[PDB]
Amino acid sequence: KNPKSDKFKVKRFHHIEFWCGDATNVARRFSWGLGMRFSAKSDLSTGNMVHASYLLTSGDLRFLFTAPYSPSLSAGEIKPTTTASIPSFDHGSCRSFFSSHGLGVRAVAIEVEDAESAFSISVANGAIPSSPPIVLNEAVTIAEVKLYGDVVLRYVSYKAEFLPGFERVEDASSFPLDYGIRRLDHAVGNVPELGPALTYVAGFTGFHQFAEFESGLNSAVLASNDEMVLLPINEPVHGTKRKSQIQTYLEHNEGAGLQHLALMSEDIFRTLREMRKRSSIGGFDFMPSPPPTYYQNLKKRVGDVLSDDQIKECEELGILVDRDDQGTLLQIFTKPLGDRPTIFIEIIQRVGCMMYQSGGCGGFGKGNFSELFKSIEEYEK
Amino acid sequence: KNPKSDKFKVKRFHHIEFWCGDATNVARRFSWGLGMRFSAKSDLSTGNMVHASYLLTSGDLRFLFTAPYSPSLSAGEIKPTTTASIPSFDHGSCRSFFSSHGLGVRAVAIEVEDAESAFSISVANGAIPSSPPIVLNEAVTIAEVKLYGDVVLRYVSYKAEFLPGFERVEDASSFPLDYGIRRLDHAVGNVPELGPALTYVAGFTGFHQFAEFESGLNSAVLASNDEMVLLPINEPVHGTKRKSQIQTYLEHNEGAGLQHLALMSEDIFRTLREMRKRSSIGGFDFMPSPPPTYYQNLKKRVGDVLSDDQIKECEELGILVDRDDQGTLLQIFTKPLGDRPTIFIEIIQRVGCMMYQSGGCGGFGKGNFSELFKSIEEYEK
Ligand SMILES: Cc1c(C(=O)C2=C(O)CCCC2=O)ccc2c1c(=O)n(Cc1ccc(F)cc1)c(=O)n2C
Ligand SMILES: Cc1c(C(=O)C2=C(O)CCCC2=O)ccc2c1c(=O)n(Cc1ccc(F)cc1)c(=O)n2C
Ligand SMILES: [Co+2]
Ligand SMILES: [Co+2]
Repeated sequence: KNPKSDKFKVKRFHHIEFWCGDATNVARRFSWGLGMRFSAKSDLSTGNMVHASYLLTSGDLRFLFTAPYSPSLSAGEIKPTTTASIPSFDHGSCRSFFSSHGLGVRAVAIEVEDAESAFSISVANGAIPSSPPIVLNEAVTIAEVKLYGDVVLRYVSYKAEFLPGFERVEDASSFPLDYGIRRLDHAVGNVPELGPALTYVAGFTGFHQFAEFESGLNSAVLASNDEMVLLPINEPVHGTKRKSQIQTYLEHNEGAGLQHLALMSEDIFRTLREMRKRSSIGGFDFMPSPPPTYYQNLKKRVGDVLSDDQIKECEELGILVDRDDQGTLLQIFTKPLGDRPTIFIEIIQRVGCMMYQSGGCGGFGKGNFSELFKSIEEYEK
Repeated sequence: KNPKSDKFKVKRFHHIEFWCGDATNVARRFSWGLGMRFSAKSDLSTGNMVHASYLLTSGDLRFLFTAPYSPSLSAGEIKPTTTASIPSFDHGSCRSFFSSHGLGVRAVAIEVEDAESAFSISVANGAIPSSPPIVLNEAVTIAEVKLYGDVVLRYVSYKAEFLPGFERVEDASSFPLDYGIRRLDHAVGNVPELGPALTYVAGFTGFHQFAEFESGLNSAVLASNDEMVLLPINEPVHGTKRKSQIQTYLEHNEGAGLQHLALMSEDIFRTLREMRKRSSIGGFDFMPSPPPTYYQNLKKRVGDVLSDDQIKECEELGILVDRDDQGTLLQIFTKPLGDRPTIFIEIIQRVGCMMYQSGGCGGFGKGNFSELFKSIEEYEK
């Protein structure tokens, strides 16, 4: 059931913004590790005396990395005279965010029909305002409300290239890397208490609970009208034998925040081949692969969707497979992106639910917790 | 003239420590860009609840990247019960350093005969103490004094692998990258006033002025007894037509700090080939190459040291060449390592002064300021 109760017109995920201490080094690491091209910049060379912001793109996926300059460079500015290209940016907020949480996602940005209306309706329905709507060069409107912890939901709307004040990157500085990643599939938060978090966000968005199907978590998924914007949220389950990874997150993150970004690939085999080649030369590491028991067990579960060669290719790359009543999910998880055991990335590809593909086809892989555990026990025997 | 006036026995440069916001991302970027292998770690997985520290090595060059965890992880600790592997580390100091200066060098570490003696003699001769001598596992002693700005000179001495509490890295996580870099040749500071900086450092070390031979700077070089530890210092020259890059440094860095690290290569051609291949895929960019006039002019200056093919190889890679009365210097400079126009790296190789090679053979390339300017003007004509 999808009651289509969005309180304003939402289109798709637009970008994800990381708040960094040094945007250059994080952006260069991410570019090489994920196969994303340098696409736009806003920094000293573009007249921005406030913050350095670098945009990476792969297909429709947009990662923004932002870090503050010394406040002394902009000490004479006021908001009416700012050289910042992102008017919501604040030196103190960014330094405090990074001190508290380390490297992580500050903003989950969605494109909407009218950011000023989305902001007004959201706040009228309980959203905690973070940054009021600001019109940039009479061309783009951006506004921000609190999502969870210190993460904001950012609304962006275009009258008719990223943001005014950003320059396209000189293609000599823009190597055309591409490992197959194409868009953001979902963005997941960790919170201490799931119920109040869901009530808050569904309250101000009108997002509905996405239909789904004892190890760590309780979760639920909020979805836009066409279920293309997907915001799962997790809470820990306390008192178990193996400590909940959600609770570990909350301890090392200093509270609620974004847990993982799931990036859709148009060819998950190629993406994982390319990412794994680079794991030890600057890129990203992956979680330990499941035992061969797990792949022997794949034949009985997905042998009608994947051939034996396709299954052994999953085994080569450590790919997990799960199944809905409608579609099949291929997924794999990186180790944490930075120093703290907090944020990580998921690579996914979905098969089925053809109409275009419907959002959330195959689910989110919750069935893979049990399957992984069983495979580990069976391999031990 | 070298009066050999060191007040304690100094051996060689030992390591350089960067203070970061996220040590993982900076270390991975640097590893790929410079061809340095992951060699040791001290972090949550080794029992360090205070800071994450990753060591990269290439030959004898050692780069350490350190970032603080949330203070909450170590809130119950006191210095006598610390899990930090570097006892001088302080959460507040590190966060304040990074807020003020951005990504940069906190410590220039030299190996000495006896770090406790070096510290005592240094402070008795005017050094401002930063961290007192601490003996680690009855095996290594480390102490720190102020060098300039918020940079410390770190003394390390070994009774008889990096530091106790660091673990060697599992070689599956240690890809054997190597682009030819072998050691730190010199480390350079920028200060507002050269005279007082020189008097201070030479005062407490006994380092002597290194013998040398109107665009930006005044500089001088302090050297150890065998002139293997080389610490140049620059001050700006104000009131010129083109603004001094030393003054730009001081403005964006919020004062004095480390300007550049010069890394000796055993094969500067191979190093630059490998680094330039990676500039746009996560590595480091280089300053704009000199005009062909500069390389046409090389024949008359170094045509007795380099063949025509060796000179055109310099032209392929943008390498600068300068000459002493004793030796020849090949050098090139990266663009700034991070967001701010502050710290950068120099790659160098020296030819001549064979006895082993004597330190500082060929100088530091100050003659290349004039040669670059002349080449630019001649190319314009
Ligand atoms: C994050 C994740 C998901 C996931 O995407 C997801 C959502 O999108 C929304 C609903 C809740 C949720 O969970 C699915 C399966 C995962 C993982 C995952 O993180 N891990 C990692 C892990 C490894 C060993 C260990 F001991 C503990 C955790 C998995 O193993 N599976 C199998
Ligand atoms: C840092 C450097 C050195 C150097 O190593 C050095 C020391 O070790 C100690 C003594 C002082 C000193 O300077 C030598 C030559 C350099 C540079 C350098 O930084 N640049 C970069 C530059 C480019 C364009 C522009 F407009 C301004 C600066 C150069 O061009 N040359 C030619
Ligand atoms: Co997921
Ligand atoms: Co130099």
